[PDB]
Amino acid sequence: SGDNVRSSAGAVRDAGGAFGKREQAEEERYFRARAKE
Amino acid sequence: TTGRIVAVIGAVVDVQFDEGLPPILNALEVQGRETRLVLEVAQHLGESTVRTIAMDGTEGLVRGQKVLDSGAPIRIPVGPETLGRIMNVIGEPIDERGPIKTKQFAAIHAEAPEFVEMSVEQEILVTGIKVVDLLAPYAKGGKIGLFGGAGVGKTVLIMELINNVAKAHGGYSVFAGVGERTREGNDLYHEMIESGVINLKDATSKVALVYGQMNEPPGARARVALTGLTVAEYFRDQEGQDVLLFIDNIFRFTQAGSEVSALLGRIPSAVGYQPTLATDMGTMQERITTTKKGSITSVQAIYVPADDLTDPAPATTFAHLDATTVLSRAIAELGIYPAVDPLDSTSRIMDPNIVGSEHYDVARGVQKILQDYKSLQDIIAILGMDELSEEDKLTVSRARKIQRFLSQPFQVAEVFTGHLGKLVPLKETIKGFQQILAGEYDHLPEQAFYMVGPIEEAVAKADKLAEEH
Amino acid sequence: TTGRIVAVIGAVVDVQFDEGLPPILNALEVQGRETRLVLEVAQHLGESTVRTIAMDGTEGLVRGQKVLDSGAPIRIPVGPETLGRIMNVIGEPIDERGPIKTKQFAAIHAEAPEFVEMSVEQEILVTGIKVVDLLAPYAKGGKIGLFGGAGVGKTVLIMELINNVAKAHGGYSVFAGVGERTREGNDLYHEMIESGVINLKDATSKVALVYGQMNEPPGARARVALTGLTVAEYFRDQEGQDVLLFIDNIFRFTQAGSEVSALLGRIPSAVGYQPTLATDMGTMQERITTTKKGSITSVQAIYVPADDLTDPAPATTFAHLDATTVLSRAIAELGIYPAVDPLDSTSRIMDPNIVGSEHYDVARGVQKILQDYKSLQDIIAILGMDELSEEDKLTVSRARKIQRFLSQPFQVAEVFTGHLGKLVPLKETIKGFQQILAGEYDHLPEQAFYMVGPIEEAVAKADKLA
Amino acid sequence: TTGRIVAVIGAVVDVQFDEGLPPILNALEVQGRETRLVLEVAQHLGESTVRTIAMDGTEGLVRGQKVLDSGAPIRIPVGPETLGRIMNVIGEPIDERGPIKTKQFAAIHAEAPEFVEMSVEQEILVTGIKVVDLLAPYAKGGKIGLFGGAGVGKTVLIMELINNVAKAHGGYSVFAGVGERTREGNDLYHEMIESGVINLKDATSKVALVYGQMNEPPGARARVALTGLTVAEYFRDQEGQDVLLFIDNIFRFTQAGSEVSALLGRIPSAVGYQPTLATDMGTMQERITTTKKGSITSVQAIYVPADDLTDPAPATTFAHLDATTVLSRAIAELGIYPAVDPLDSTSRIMDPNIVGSEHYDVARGVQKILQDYKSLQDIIAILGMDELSEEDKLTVSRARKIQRFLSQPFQVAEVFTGHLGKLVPLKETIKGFQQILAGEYDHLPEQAFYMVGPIEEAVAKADKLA
Amino acid sequence: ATLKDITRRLKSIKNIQKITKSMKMVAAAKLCGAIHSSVAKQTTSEQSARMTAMDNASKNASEMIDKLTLTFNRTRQAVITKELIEIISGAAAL
Amino acid sequence: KQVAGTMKLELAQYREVAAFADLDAATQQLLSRGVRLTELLKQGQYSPMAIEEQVAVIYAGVRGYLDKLEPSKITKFENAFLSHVISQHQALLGKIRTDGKISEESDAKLKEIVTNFLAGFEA
Ligand SMILES: Nc1ncnc2c1ncn2[C@@H]1O[C@H](COP(=O)(O)OP(=O)(O)NP(=O)(O)O)[C@@H](O)[C@H]1O
Ligand SMILES: Nc1ncnc2c1ncn2[C@@H]1O[C@H](COP(=O)(O)OP(=O)(O)NP(=O)(O)O)[C@@H](O)[C@H]1O
Ligand SMILES: [Mg+2]
Ligand SMILES: [Mg+2]
Repeated sequence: SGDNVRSSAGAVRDAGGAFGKREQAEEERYFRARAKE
Repeated sequence: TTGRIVAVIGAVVDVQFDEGLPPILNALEVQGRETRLVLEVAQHLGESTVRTIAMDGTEGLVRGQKVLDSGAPIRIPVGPETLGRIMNVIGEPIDERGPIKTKQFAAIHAEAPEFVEMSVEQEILVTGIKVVDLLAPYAKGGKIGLFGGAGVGKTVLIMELINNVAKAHGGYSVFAGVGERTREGNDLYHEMIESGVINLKDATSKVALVYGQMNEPPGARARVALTGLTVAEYFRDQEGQDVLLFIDNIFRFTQAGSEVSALLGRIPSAVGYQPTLATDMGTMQERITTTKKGSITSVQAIYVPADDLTDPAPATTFAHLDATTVLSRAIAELGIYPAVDPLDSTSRIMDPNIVGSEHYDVARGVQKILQDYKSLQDIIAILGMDELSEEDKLTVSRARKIQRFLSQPFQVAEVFTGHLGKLVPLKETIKGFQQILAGEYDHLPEQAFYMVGPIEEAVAKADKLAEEH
Repeated sequence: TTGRIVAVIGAVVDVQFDEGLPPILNALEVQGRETRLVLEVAQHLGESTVRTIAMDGTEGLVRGQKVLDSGAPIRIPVGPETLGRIMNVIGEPIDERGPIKTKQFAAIHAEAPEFVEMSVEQEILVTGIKVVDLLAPYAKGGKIGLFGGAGVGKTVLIMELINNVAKAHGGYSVFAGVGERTREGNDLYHEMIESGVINLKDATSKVALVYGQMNEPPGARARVALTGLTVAEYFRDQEGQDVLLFIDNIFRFTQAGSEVSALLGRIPSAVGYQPTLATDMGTMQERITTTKKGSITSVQAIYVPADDLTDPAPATTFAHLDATTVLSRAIAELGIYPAVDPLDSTSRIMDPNIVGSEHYDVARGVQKILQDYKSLQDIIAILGMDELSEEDKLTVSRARKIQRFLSQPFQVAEVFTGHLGKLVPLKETIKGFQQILAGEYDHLPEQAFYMVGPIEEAVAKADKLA
Repeated sequence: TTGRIVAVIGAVVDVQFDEGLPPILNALEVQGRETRLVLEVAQHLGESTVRTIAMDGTEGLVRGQKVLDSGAPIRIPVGPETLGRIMNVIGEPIDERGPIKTKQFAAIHAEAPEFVEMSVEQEILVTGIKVVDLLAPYAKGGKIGLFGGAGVGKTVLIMELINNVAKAHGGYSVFAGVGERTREGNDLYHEMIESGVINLKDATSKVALVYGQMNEPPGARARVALTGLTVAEYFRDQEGQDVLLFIDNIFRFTQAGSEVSALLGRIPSAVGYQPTLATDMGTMQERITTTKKGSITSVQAIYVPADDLTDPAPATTFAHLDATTVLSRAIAELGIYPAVDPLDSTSRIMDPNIVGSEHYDVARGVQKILQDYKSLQDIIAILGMDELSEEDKLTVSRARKIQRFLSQPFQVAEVFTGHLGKLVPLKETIKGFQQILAGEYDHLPEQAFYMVGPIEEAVAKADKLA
Repeated sequence: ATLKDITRRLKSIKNIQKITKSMKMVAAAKLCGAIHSSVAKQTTSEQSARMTAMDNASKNASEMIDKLTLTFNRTRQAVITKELIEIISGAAAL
Repeated sequence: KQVAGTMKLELAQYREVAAFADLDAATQQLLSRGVRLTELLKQGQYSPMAIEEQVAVIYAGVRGYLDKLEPSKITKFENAFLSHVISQHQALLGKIRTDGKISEESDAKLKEIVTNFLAGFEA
């Protein structure tokens, strides 16, 4: 039962989405910063 | 002694003997055929008639046709001269390279090594696969099980295990094709010929081939597993030498038998499998093991119908393994290879007093953060990435990285990924995950850890990633 | 030669012959009986014994009873004098109007047209039903199947199709009642005599009726379809006319087959059915077809036991259809009639090169917005519609007006809808939807598109609502 | 007549009788064994051969071993001297207190009372236990489903009932341990002795024990419910009493049935149960009703498979129930005893035409106030129990007084509770709660109603505690 | 229907159900329906709405679970029934 | 293989973005190729394309040159375009096949056509 949501569809694509979207910008957000450092 | 065929229904043929009745498990030669046709005595129906499963097609048999009892079970050629040669189910050579002039033949049927014969030694076997060696390490001379639904990576994974461990093996290795694709047999053969693990001009060949693929009637697929096992048996005993045994899909040993059960007159059991499913698998597995005479490092590929691990066939196969690497469509689907499940792959030596405390803690540390991350999969499935305390959303961010760092390019999978297969040393693997769990690389983007070798390339790639932006 | 019954189990009767063994399909007549009792030879058991199937009850039979070999399968009357009459499995009239004096007779068993007799002509058959007309048009000379669960809409639809199509039809029709409600034949019969498609005085009748309702034993219900089928074949071939063949529930033909298969000594297939479900069915459906010699527009009502479309029966029926109209209880329960599934009904005629690109482009517009609304139903049930984008809400809204605009009041159902029947033209249906999609009516309330004919009546009803 | 065992396949045995053949259900005695091995007839295979189900192991049996036809089915000792004693499946005492000296004997297989022997009056069997008698009355001659695992007051409610019914109805009780665990069977025996219901000295025992241990074969475990049934029948047809029959785990009776069925090679019905499910349940359940002479009410503990109420077993069992006593840990924790759920336990007889309009409106009022209070729980905790209108503050209070007044000290608890048990007459309970609902006792503290008997002890307990 | 799938949606919706009920309380203590919706297109309220929203959401999931479980058992019974008939057809074919 | 480069995972990776569809311009882009390529993949029956014709159009999409076009317009465009290459530029296609490869001069002559043709199309 740990991650049943994700082990399906409807709300999974969402969790999948928000997820990737987040870490998507974040990383770019972290990306240029790498340059700074 | 000569017998006559009295009934032919599929792979099941009835032969009646007037003289003497051959004992069960005895091989019978069907006379009058342009290709040796072996019939294995399966039962004694009574009234001097035995029932047998054909080791080939029955297309053409005639009621009354003669059948010569060879006196014993299927005996095949064993010994060093098999190395480099592709063998049949009944010992026939199928490489068109002529006969296999062997000086000894063993019966593919034999008793399993006694209990007093068991070995209790366990030495981790390093494979270069981070996930494997991290979470569920294989062990020297142990029984390795590779589970997986259709096309998730059983065949590619077992291939990597041969390109990694077999090529650098100081000894012989047996490979048995059990009801798979003949095309894969081609691939493996010519690819072993390239790497030089097989030599066609001399005697340096270090792997023996046994095949009985899909195009083959069940009867054959129902015994080849035992054939290949016999060849590796000789290498384990008559030498003691280290032997590696690769069987691509032992599941075809149980389906084979599931395809002839009824015709052997057997009420079907749960899920249609044979009632004898677990014990047939038992008198078959127990034979594939390390004794005090020598050691077998077996790697079996196990199919999982419709992806259901609870299916009788696979669920009965687990206890026969000392290390299991489970593949997951879900994981493969997230483009992570090998598609190994971190939460369902286990190993007997995964003990702190065998791999040390450092190795163990990190492994469980990986598994835990990955289980916690599954718990947040739900919570964030309705809320979004902006509700988790800075503490939780932090682990989510590490889960992703640890998840991605478990993936790894295979030398054998170049043609697929398009990248250069890497090979990771154990220590570099622990360090690798020890540091990520530490929080060190929380400033690096996840993608930096996806498909790489040691933890370094990660930073390096991460850099190549910073400059490109 | 004389045959004798050696065993009786329900509707399977083993008859042993001492001389001259009747071939398979041959129709045997049981002797010593009040009314004609036919047995159909199904197999040769060996030992000069044949296993047959009764076309009527087998009560009263006694082992040793004599059975005669007619020397031919079940032959029924075919020809113009069948029109306006009602006949049973074995062609006997059951309308209390005396013998049916036809010249020719025909075996109810025959081989299907050969591959060289096949027709490839596709030409829509507009029905006045927006959902069918729109998404899965029926084809003249085509095989239309109407799947539906217990009480969902098959009958009413077949009736409407007889109203909107049969009447404006220039030719002969054949209605085959198979395993359904007898009082329905009663209904049909009297509705036809009214409208006049059946005439009991002048010989102008245009409908031939074959019946073997749910009151009949398995052997009958298992062959009635072939009878109605055979009566349709005469009109098609031996007269070269455009023949309409309605069959209310061909599923009964299969169901029946299962009851007897049991008794025939056949190991059962999946779900208890007979092994021969597929073939048995094929050898029949294949005869229900248009050839080069003539046409047959067949409309078959198909029962879905336990509302399970995967059931071997219906499942196996789709491949035999040129057009499918799938009815849904969930849709019916939302009060949408006809409960046609916009996303599970198909037509080989839904091809732009055939119905035009304007028609095809709208059809796909509708199946796209509904499809997209359907994929949102997961979110709507848990987080309501406040969690949907502005874009989403828009489709949801248009889907709901499209769903409702898909309903329609049929004449044959006025009593349950409380609305006067409606017959919508094709262009009017294309138009009505092109508009709802283009957002042209995004200002009208849902309830305005529900149970109406053209789009114009969607607007009228809107004002009334104010 | 003597037979010879010709077939033994597990708990199934086929015996051949050369001359006189023993009818179905007739017990046969195996000859040549230490203990007694009974074989109950089940089928007449033909060829003077009969098939049977053994009531105990079949190891040792040999083909040819002699077997004796006992002339009738399994007969057991019936009458007063069975009370306090623990009887085996076939009638043998297993409490080692020697023989069961009875002058009477009866067959475990007896047709249910005929239609005329039926009671047409719906009377309520007063238990003296408030919740039961007020919210889910036990239909006299009716079956009641006892819901609740273990550690919820089951063994206490069972005996108390034994006590009450004895004190207020003179009828005895029998306990049929169907598929009991030898361990709990032992525990129950002594727990009863130390409770008074059983006396190993003076004939004051109110219950007869009958056991069907799990280690006992499916044949054995299937008949016990009947053995114990036959025992109870004596006290109803012979002493005109209103007996009480306890079947702990009616489920394991059912299951016992399927196993017999399978062993006999019969084809299972849906979900693997026996085809005979309903009849196996019919023949037995129907022997429990009110007869002109007296009546037998039975409390049968029920196990819902996979928590699925629709599973055949229970669903076949719910056809025979008139009430359900639901025990709840949630209730047991709050210290409320008996832990009978006042809202999940129910009765068919809880109808005006049956329990009187008065009694009805009271039970209903209590059910609705609890329902009202159970909802409030949210608001009370979150929105704070400070903004509760007058009508909202009384409900919670009264409900609590009711809820606790639903607790009752059992006479069988005296041994440990150190508190005189109470047996409340139906009259006292109705008025008690009838008033509480009015508000007549709102000027009293909660603990006043907790653990008491008639409403009187509520006020008396209130003053003392001030 | 498939036991594997139903079991997946039940777990998944039982989870959602738990999380939504938890949010209803937090809200109570303190997505908010069509609150942010209205003002944009044009606290007390905010929390009000959030309480309400999760509430309904909580019920809507339970009513969904209640329906999946029935389908669970129906389908659970069916699978057993199927497995058995298969088991016997083979035996009666011997 | 060239233009089909890594469009596949990219498309399947567009699906990852498909669950959303105030998007950030960036991801709005991942969701911008996938919606474009998709239309470019749709096709008519009984009218197969030479592997060279397919590369020509797939090229127009994969090289981002149609990212600022209205999806629903893509299909109408493939038609016009193709009929153009197949008409005026027989030789261009004539190469790509012969060398089954997009050479430098061919990657250029194609960027020349899609971008200008496309614009004349969005006139
Ligand atoms: N390590 C890998 N890297 C990339 N792709 C992989 C990898 N392993 C498997 N695949 C992909 O999955 C495909 C086939 O997997 P394969 O190893 O043959 O599966 P399998 O488990 O043997 N399936 P099967 O035996 O048919 O049930 C390959 O063609 C690849 O596309
Ligand atoms: N077009 C319709 N308009 C209104 N109500 C309809 C319509 N179609 C079906 N119904 C309703 O559903 C009922 C019965 O439908 P009916 O035509 O008999 O279904 P069926 O498919 O023939 N089912 P059955 O023969 O029992 O398997 C009618 O009484 C109506 O209430
Ligand atoms: Mg493979
Ligand atoms: Mg109907």
